Amino acid sequence: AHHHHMNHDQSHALFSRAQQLLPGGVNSPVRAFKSVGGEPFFVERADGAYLYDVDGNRYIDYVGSWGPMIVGHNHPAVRQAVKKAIDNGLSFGAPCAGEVTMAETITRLVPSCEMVRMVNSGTEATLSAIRLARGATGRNRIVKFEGCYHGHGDSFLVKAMLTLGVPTSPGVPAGLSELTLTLPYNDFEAATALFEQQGDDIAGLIIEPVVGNANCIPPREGYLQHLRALCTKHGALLIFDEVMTGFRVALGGAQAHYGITPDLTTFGKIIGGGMPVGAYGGRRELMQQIAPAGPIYQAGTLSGNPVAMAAGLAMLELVQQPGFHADLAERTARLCAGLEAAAADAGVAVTTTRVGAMFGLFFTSEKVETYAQATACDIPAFNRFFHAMLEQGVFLAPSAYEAGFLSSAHDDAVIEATLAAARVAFRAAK
Amino acid sequence: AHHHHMNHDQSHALFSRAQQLLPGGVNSPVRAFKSVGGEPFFVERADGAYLYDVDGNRYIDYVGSWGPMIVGHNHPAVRQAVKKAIDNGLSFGAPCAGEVTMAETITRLVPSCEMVRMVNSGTEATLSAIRLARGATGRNRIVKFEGCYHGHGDSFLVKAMLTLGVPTSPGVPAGLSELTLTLPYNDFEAATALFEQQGDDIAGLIIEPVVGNANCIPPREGYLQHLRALCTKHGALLIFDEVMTGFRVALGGAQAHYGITPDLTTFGKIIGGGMPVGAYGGRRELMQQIAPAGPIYQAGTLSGNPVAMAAGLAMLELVQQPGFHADLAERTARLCAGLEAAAADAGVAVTTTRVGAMFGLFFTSEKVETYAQATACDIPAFNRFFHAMLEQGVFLAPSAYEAGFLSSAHDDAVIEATLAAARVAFRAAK
Ligand SMILES: Cc1ncc(COP(=O)(O)O)c(C=O)c1O
Ligand SMILES: Cc1ncc(COP(=O)(O)O)c(C=O)c1O
Repeated sequence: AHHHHMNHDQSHALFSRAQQLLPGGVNSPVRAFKSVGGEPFFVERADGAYLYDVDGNRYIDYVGSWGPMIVGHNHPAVRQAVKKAIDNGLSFGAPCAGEVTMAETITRLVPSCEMVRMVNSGTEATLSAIRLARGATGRNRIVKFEGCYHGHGDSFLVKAMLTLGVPTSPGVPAGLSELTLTLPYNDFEAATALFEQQGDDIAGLIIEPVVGNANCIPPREGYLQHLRALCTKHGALLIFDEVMTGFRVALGGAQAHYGITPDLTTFGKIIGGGMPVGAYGGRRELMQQIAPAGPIYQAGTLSGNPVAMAAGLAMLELVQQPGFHADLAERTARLCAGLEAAAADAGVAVTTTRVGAMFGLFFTSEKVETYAQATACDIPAFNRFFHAMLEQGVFLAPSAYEAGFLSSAHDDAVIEATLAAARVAFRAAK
Repeated sequence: AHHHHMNHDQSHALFSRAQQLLPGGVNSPVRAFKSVGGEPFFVERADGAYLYDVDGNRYIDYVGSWGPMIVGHNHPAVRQAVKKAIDNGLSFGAPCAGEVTMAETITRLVPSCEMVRMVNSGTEATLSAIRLARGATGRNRIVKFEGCYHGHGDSFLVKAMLTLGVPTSPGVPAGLSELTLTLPYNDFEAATALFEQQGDDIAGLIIEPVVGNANCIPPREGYLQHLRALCTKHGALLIFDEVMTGFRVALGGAQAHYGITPDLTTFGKIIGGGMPVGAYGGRRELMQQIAPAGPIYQAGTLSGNPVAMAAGLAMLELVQQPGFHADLAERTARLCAGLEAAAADAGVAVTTTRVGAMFGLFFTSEKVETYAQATACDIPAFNRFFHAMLEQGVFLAPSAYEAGFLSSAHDDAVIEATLAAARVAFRAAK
């Protein structure tokens, strides 16, 4: 780091300027560190397992740009593919071959998708998917789950006789909010009751098949199968939001891992290799409702752009190498076990969850299966642990409500260094 | 081209595969060529004034990837900036200095913006801006104009006692559609009447200050001033959608060119240098309603990403060079005059419009000021002209309802070659 005497002078100067120019000094709320306290650091560059801030501090990174960097940051094969594409021009406004190869790859790896449509973010993917579900079924109501996050389309900015939704943000019309119904994740009986009451009127049910936006909460055995059965029984479309789980929980996503066939899936993150890229897909007959094949309108001027296709295709090639996910799932297990041991040694109660290359650390003695258990955790203790880990050179997600991520750049020495850091940081946070 | 005996064999093979994998074979509807007939070509690369298709055919390009390429395709300064950024990693998930520099640049060049927020598309920018207008005013109704296009947020997918909106797409809830009111562009009296009837309930009025999505239709003298006066009188926010006009009509946008101060502006296209990038901005007090500074929620995982910031900043530097827009405005005038002369020589009635580096060609004898005049044009004659121009090696927007674009790569010989092409193509299309 620039100072020898965790100096954050350069980040502080940038953040002070940013606060005058961007709401909260950031372009996405979580970046402002308001959940953990303090000020964020500004990043100079990222490479392998590491972030390097503008003050010269290096952090082992378990955020991975929020999921895309499953092969680590700045992977040379992804960088080479991107550099090659840049020489052809950054955007065309017309089709390119990379869009066909991308569609071939997603549909082959996630066969519930016979057809896909690229967009520019997870927000665009999910707002398109629910419009497709409404337009294909002729119904208005959408079911989502408390603790899941799908982006900021207005129909998602809603909370719970008929349990009509109410907005969670100003600027979201009340009438529209009534059409979004919210269930508790992992609650079999609540899902059954809602479909018994109004299943005929539900266009679609959207879920993170493994929750990542209330920390990492895996589904109970049979739970996703239960939701699939309710949707099929009642004529609603099952929408898996695999923006985070896709290509990360398993090569074929959470739907492969748990053996579910959704009607629609949304994708993002890994499929863009680090660049802005979303997608939605499903059976051909359903997807042919989308313009210009059918009447349901959705468009995007920069969608399918060639640099993003090249970056995502390079990452998708890497994740298809034999044993990729088994390796990362073991590394994730190793990290979680080491965190539990480090916390036990310090006398701090924690538990962990994990599915493939995503994990959750929880400040509790309970095995977390529900949003209520995630929120009953010792949030101030997490906040102290986060800052103590930063001081040890490890960047965890700055929130008790965000899953963490392993990458193939987290080699044995990186994992061990993370555990050495946790051994001290749990004692700091006790 | 690969064949010596406009072969499109390679595009045809790609398009046939794409039709099985993407709705309509495309990731954005206009790309399917359904308005003009025939099949689109697939692009191999883009450079300067030219697109090169996968069959080896070169086209002088007046689409410019729909607006971003105001300095031409593959500009070496933009490419250098992007390559430098790629070496630092493609995405961080945390703030970078480029986001601060981008905000400084937009707010300096477009001073109605004291604060901005980056997003990933024009669709995200405008759906955020209308949520901000609703949340800041406590009102529900949004006014838009027939022929303007803002992206596919559900509140925009609407058509016209109280003139309650109705959806234009399945999947868009009827209740929500009633909150969007539609006026005719350039109609002073209709705007006055709507505010007299329900101005107290209008949160925001959004407009392309120069229409580009019904071909290029400039505002009548005083029209934008009239809308500004109505909004201020009634407490509604004036939202300029400058996704297309920003940095293109003038350095300071259409709002500088016509001397208007909107309450909110949306940006895109040029500000990303070819990469997926949108923004919205306005006065600080208003923008501080946006999370995490205020309660109005909007987020984006990949927003402000460093490669996109570097590409956009490189383009914004180029467009600040002395005389940039005056030069392109003259080139645009020269092209339009040459098109009029080529058409007159062929006995075909056309007129043109232009503002800065955007223009419209119309198959009519009328000076187009209204959507009704744009739609009264000879659309089949345009379609014949489009295909004849393709055959002459010129790619115009494949729609009678899209503005065209000049770039600094359209040198004198490029413009002259375009006119030589038009001299034959107007005769083909007569
Ligand atoms: C599962 C999931 N879906 C959707 C989103 C929204 O995606 P974006 O921020 O790219 O709009 C996120 C996180 O932001 C997510 O984790
Ligand atoms: C003025 C304007 N605003 C918004 C949009 C939508 O932007 P995007 O396709 O990036 O979502 C477009 C065109 O698509 C546009 O021309």
